[PDB]
Parts: sequence; structure tokens; C-alpha cells
Amino acid sequence: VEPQKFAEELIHRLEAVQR
Amino acid sequence: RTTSFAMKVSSKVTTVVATPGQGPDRPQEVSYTDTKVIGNGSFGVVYQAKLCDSGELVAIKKVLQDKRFKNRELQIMRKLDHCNIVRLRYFFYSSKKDEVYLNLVLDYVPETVYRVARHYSRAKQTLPVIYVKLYMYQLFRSLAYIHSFGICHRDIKPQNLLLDPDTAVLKLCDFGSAKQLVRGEPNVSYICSRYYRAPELIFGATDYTSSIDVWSAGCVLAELLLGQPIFPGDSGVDQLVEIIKVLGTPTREQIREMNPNYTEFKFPQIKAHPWTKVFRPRTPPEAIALCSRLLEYTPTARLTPLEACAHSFFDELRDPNVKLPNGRDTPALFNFTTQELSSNPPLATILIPPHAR
Ligand SMILES: Nc1ncnc2c1ncn2[C@@H]1O[C@H](COP(=O)(O)OP(=O)(O)O)[C@@H](O)[C@H]1O
Ligand SMILES: [Mg+2]
Ligand SMILES: [Mg+2]
Repeated sequence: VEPQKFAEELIHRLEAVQR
Repeated sequence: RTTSFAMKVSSKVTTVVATPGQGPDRPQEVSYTDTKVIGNGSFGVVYQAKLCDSGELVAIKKVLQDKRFKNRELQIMRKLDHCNIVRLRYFFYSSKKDEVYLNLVLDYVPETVYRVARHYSRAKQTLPVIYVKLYMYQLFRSLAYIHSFGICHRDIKPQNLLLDPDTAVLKLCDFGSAKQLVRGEPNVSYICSRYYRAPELIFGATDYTSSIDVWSAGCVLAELLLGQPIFPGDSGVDQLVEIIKVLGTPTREQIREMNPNYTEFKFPQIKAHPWTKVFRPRTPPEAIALCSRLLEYTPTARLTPLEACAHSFFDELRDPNVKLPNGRDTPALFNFTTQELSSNPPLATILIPPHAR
């Protein structure tokens, strides 16, 4: 998949498991 | 998932002219009976049969030969001869219509690492470390062998690790995804099964190496110690989250090693989870140590299969007074060839104890 779209999803997820 | 883009009835006795696995093409009549379905993957249907002559049980993998993809499975297996790889006895072809099926006649092996691990998970027990040592050691030997040829399995998982519980022998199988990785030629990203995919693969790297197999093996090791997969999840993001939730957020340098196309994204910084807190408190320190040296973000940082065999976690297997719980003696562990030790010959000092000469 597109790196931009992939990174967004991961960043969104990592923000939830951190805070 | 998938790879890259481009009988005579005579009991009911089946007779085919099958070509042997080793040596030059010298086909011979092979007769067999008692055929029944025993296992299946995502591609092939596996039958059990009894060879009419020897009476020996065999497994016949019947795969549809599609010309829309690259089928190196037969090509690769025929060049492999190792005690921790399932032997290809014979192969032949058979025919809705206008379809060609490849038939791989293999040694029958009764169990898989998956099925065995599932037993202990159901029983709420953990597989004894001796078996963990045994299984993993034989796995790394098989990887050392195929990597010496430049071949990468690309689908290392417990369902592909056949076991003979009586002799405690592990044999690698399923080369339907295997490939000889050439430094310079790109490969398919969506390779390997879920839970065991290397982080670089998840990031979509096409220039990966055989070290993905080492990562997969680390996942298997971890799974044996845990009693469940360490990095579950349906999607690539889900799996990567799990990985990060253990290894911590990969540094920019580590990301560059996996896939340089992600170096400029601001990923939230998650603190790594200590390996000793990951596993049970009764988990052997050297097992934990071995896992951390396998499950590294940077592919080149991971141990080689040969190095992994030399790890001190497998020191119990080099003990001359080690035996199997059922009473039997340990399998072949020190019969390394020059080919297996090609990546690092001086490791033979460790790999081969003085009582094995
Ligand atoms: N030689 C064998 N002996 C006994 N069972 C086997 C043998 N080979 C494969 N199997 C079983 O059949 C299953 C599918 O075989 P596999 O080669 O992995 O097919 P696929 O490529 O479609 O996954 C395996 O998970 C394994 O349990
Ligand atoms: Mg399989
Ligand atoms: Mg397969």
C-alpha cells in the first residue's frame, strides 16, 4: 500500500496505545 | 499470501510413472494404495499413501500448476538434501479439464510444531524447554542449509514444521513460497504468513534478505515459550503495533534498514517492553537472550541460522549425557557438512562438541 496512508494509520494507532 | 507474477487404477492400487527427487531424470513405476486426505494449506492438497513395495507411508502433495505465477517449489526441493528437511521421494504430473497438477511424493511425517503447541495450549501447559531447544535447533540447521544455497523459505511458521514425536525430529516443509534471493533483483512484498512476517516485509520492502526467515523463527521460538503468537493481528498495521508494543518504536536508522520510504514519518515514541516481562518468570534467561537477538528491527543485526545454533541456549543439546523424556536418545545434531558451515566454518568448534568425533 501507499507509505503515506500506511504511516497515517500506524501513527493513529500508536497514539492510542501511548496516551 | 501468493508469490510473484510471471494414473492407472489396478485394494485400490494406483500406479504412476514418477520421477525420483535426487539424481538425473530416471522415472520409474511407483505403485501405492490406502490414499486419504491428511492435510491442506492455501495451495496444495496433501494425501497419505502406502507404497505397495516397501509398505512405507508417504505424503503426496498435489498442487495445481498455474503458469500465471512462478512455481519454484519442485525446482527448489530437488536440490535439497538435509536431515531437517522433508525428503522428496518422487514427483509426477496428473490431470476441470486442461489442468496440470504437480504431485510431490514426500516422506510422511505424523505431526507439526503447530499441532503439538496447540495441545499444550489446550492443556494450559507449556512445552518443556528441552523440546523447545530441540525443535528450534533443528529449525536453524535447516535454515542454515537452504541459506547456503541462497534460498529463502519465506513462509516459516509452525504449520510448516513437521514433527516426528517418537524420534523428536523436526523437518522443514512447504517450499511453495521459497525463492533464491538475488542481490539486485526485487521481490514480492506480501510474502510470509501472518504473525510471522518480518517488520521490513510489513513495511513493504522488496529488497529483503534471508534474514526474514530468522525473524519468523524468532516468532516461533517466542510462541513456544508464550503458548500463543507474540505478534498477532489481521492487518499489517495491527501486527506492527504489536511488534512496536514489545520492541519499542524503531529508530530512524532501524527504519532505514527496513524501508527507507518511512524514515521521514513522525511515529509516536513507545517505550520498549522488557523481554523478561514478556515471557513467564520461569522462562530460561538464554531463551530470552536468544529471542532478542532474533527479533531485531535491523535485518543485518539478527543472528544467522548458523550463529543461532551456536547460541548458549542450545548448550544442553551439546551435553553428552542428554536424553529424551520418553527414554530415547537425541537425534542427529552434530553431523554438519562443509556446506552447512560455509557461512562461518570456525563455528564448528562450538557446534561440534569433542564427543561427536
Ligand atoms: N510430508 C508430510 N507428511 C505429513 N503431513 C504433511 C506433510 N507435508 C505437509 N503436511 C501437512 O499438510 C499441510 C499442508 O502442507 P503444505 O506443504 O504446507 O501445503 P501449503 O503450501 O498449501 O501450505 C501441512 O501444514 C502439513 O500439516
Ligand atoms: Mg504450509
Ligand atoms: Mg505454502
